[PDB]
Amino acid sequence: KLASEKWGTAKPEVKKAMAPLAAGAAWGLEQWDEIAQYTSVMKSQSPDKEFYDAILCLHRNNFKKAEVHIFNARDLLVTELSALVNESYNRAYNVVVRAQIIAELEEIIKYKKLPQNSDKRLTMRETWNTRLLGCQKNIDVWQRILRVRSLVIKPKEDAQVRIKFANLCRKSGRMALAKKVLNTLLEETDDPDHPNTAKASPPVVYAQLKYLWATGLQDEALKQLINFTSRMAHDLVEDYTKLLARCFLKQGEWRVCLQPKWRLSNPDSILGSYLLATH
Amino acid sequence: SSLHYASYHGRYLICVYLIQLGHDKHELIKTFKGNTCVHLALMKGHEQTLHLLLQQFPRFINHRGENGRAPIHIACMNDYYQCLSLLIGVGADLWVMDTNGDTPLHVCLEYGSISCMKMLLNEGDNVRDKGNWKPIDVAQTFEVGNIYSKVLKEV
Amino acid sequence: TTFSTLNLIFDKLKSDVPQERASGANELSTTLTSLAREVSAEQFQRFSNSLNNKIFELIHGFTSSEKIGGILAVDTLISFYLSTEELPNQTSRLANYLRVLIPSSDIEVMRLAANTLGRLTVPGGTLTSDFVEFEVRTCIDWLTLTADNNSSSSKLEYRRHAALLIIKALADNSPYLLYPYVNSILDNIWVPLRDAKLIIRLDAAVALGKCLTIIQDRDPALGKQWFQRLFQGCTHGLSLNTNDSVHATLLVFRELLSLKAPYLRDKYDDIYKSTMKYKEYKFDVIRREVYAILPLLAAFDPAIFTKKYLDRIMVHYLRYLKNIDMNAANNSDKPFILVSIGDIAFEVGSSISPYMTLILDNIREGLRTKFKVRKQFEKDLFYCIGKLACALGPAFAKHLNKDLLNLMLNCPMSDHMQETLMILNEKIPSLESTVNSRILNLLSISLSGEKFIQSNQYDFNNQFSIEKARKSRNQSFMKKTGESNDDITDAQILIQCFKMLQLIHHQYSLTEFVRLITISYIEHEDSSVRKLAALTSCDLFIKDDICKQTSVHALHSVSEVLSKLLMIAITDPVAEIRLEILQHLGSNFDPQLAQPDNLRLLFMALNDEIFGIQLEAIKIIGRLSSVNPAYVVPSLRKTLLELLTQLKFSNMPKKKEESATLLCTLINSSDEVAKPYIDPILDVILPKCQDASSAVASTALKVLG
Repeated sequence: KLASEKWGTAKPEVKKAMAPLAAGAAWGLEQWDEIAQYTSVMKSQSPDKEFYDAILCLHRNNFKKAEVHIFNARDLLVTELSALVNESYNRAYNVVVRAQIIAELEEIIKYKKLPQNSDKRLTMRETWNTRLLGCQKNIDVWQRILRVRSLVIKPKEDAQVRIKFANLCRKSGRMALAKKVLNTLLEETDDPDHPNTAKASPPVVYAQLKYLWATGLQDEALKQLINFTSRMAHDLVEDYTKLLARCFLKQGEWRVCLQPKWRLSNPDSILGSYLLATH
Repeated sequence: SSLHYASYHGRYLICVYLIQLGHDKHELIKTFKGNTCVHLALMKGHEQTLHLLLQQFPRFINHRGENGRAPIHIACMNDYYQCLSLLIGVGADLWVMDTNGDTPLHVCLEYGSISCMKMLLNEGDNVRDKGNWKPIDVAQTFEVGNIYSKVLKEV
Repeated sequence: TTFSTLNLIFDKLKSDVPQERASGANELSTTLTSLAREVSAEQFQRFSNSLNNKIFELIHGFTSSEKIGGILAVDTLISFYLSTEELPNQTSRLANYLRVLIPSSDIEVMRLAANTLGRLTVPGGTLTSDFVEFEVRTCIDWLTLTADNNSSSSKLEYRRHAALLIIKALADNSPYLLYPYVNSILDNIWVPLRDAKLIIRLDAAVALGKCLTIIQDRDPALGKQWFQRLFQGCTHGLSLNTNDSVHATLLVFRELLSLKAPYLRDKYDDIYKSTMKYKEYKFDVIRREVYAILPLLAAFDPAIFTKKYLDRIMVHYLRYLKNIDMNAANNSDKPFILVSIGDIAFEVGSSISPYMTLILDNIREGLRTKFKVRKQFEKDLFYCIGKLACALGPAFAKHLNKDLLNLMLNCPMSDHMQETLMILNEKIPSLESTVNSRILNLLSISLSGEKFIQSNQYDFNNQFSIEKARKSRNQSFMKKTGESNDDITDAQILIQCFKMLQLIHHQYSLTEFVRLITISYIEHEDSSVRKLAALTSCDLFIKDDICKQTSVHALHSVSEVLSKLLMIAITDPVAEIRLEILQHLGSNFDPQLAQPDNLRLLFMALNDEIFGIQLEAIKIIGRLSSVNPAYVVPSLRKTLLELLTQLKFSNMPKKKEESATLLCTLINSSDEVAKPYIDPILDVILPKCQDASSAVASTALKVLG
């Protein structure tokens, strides 16, 4: 909506104040299509729009639109850090190394162009996605896979690389849980949702459930654990992890419902209900 | 391929076929010549294929290829059937130009296709080439007069 | 052998014209120690470069074959042998090479004083080694020396250009290094100003305004230099023009005003209103070009038309016959014209009247009938003037061609086709780019079915040796892009022609077929006329060994049909297999075999043994690892091209024969150079293809490590 204000500001200078917003709205706002007018009402010249010039090889077919931004990038970034860049030396490790995660990712959406089709191709990519898990696991998973997981298909590719990253969001503050689970409780697939179609993933449901003490709801949970001890506890691939987040919710859901109770007489029948929780 | 192949049998249930297969619309691989949906079909002529293609594939803008001529100069390259009434049933914007800057009138008059100012004046001097050559100067530059005399009719 | 039986075969002449036995037996004696100025243990070239090289100070040759080995001696001790620029190349190229140079035989000044040009080795110690020992030879050589020594002019002039590539590209390596840029230009410009070489004195003052403006200074230093531009521009008053031969002195000032100089805008107007006389005045062959080069960069529009009119007032009036060494002297690129070409460079077409290239358009259908008794067609400046433009539409620009089309056709001529293709491009009516291309010259024309076999259908006029009509006919068939023409009429007038028109003899034409036949064709989808015939055609590259060099030409069709391959190879397939044990026979060339088609081979999957015919050559190497010293020259390169193919073989480990070849490729990770590390990559492209290097984590990790 700023787009007309976001220009209504510019004019040379404020085109550097269209930067951090729309360089994140160019990919930011689902569509790459704001790069069209963006890449030429902002930089062809910065390292930022030289890396971003490449992506229209991805989004067409003509590799030159990636190309000299292997070699641009391989220089834009030995350059940026050469002098003191170490691994625990804090001012590395995380911008310069995200600006290098630019570089050894030229060869990587170019494999979902190069190798085709049925191949180790998913398992290699699985791999490109376990081998990405690396150098450790956190925060800014998104300036990165915001544009990287545009690797031919989004939670329908792997909702379990996410919403473990929406367990990073879950666990982070709800700007990082909510906005996510505003289009990741969309799944990307599945009415308010059906008590059978969200039978899609009890895990999206535990992305909705840990979320339903964020959403406060105890008695809909508790309804959903009641829908997980009557109707997946009747459902006796997804059916083996079930006991791993299902008695785990006859504790950690049953936990801060036992909160006025807790002693002597108040876990009595809530002894199991406790029984299964662990035994 | 395994989809841009039936673009070259333009067939339009072979295209209702590779629906169940649904590849991306305007071929998923656009060919690196920018032989897209019709930019491939219009570069090979096939309307029956430019009607089920606006239907499938009508997508966003489209593009340059990297030929610099979108498909509405590759349609003149195989004179695509009813592409005068199709680029009109699609908003094809009208400019649109080949590699000069000239709109493909000031391509098809350097042809002098009398046709390709026949569908052309049916669209409705004022197209100019890399160096400001009026349609009118790139038909006086080929002496291409069956277009210059259909550029007198248009003054 | 003791590169000294191949460095004595260049030392001394060992005929009337070596240098061809000096570029084979310093190009088969320097790319064989393989090493640099780091072989001293090169005193095995390099004393038989200091013995070369005295037998390069004594003879030099009287043809320059101890001079071109003199320049292939010291071009194999400046850059190849690497530690060169100040210890044994400023000692022994001023001890070769200045000792050879007081005298010069045949142009030692461009052989060994203009080698002392391209050493580029220290621009101040080349400014007291080569400018304080070259200003003693340029200075008792501006004048000759011992009149033999009568070539010290020669050795003026190509030495004075040449320490002015060392006031250029060493003292540009310092674009302020002051030669005395103003003062010794007065000498130089008075003491080869005579009638010596008057055309090589100039290039050292085309060096010292183009090395005084690199010294940009063009306002207080080419204005300290505007008298000695205003002694060179007076040198006509000053020396008349019959005293001290004023011709190429009147060709430096007028050549650096046109460049810069703060004087060309003040001299148009000054030394045009000198030489518009001096061109028209004696007619001189040096006073075409005292004029020529001033209006050529005076053109801007201020430099009046009193620039355009006099090279049209020498065109009309001093007879067109003025190309005058004499009144007829070979019908050619008239010498005004050889001024107004960089002048019409420099102006758009449809703006001058186009009657400034139609007074010339009658002197060239005049000229089209002129060289008919001479060359029998010159047209080379009609084409540099035809850049200009095309004008008019095709009002003139429909006729300024049917004429030139009849120019390069009737008697025996071609090579104008090498200039008539660039303007054939810029045209927005393609029109005669499509008309010249149905001439095709001899017999070969469109429309065909039976009777292609003659190719002795020749055009006469000035009759033929059919060898000049060899490379003067195949030069239409060499320029072409695979635009249009038929398979029957191009491929079968040319399956008729190209099979024989290659043999006899070499590749003259065949550099067009395999090129403009997979540029022209396939697809080509059922022509069973062109399946088992593109097979007939592919099986002239079995003996592409008609010459074992132009087999590089099938190595370039082998780094060429890498596309056309599979759908002319599933109805081969036993004569491929044969064309396969041909990659397996040859590529013989690039040490010994398999390489240029390495990846071209391994496409032929969904076929045969391809896995195994390549498995046996794999181990057959393994046991050559070479390093097994059993490779003495090339197997290292086959092992490793080997190997380089195995990278591209990308398929099977024959697990028990990938780890065991990897059980040498880590012994090989010891000794020699940049070889055995190409050798794990070339495996590791097909990683150990398990999902991990079983056990090679660590055995990579201490090789990594």
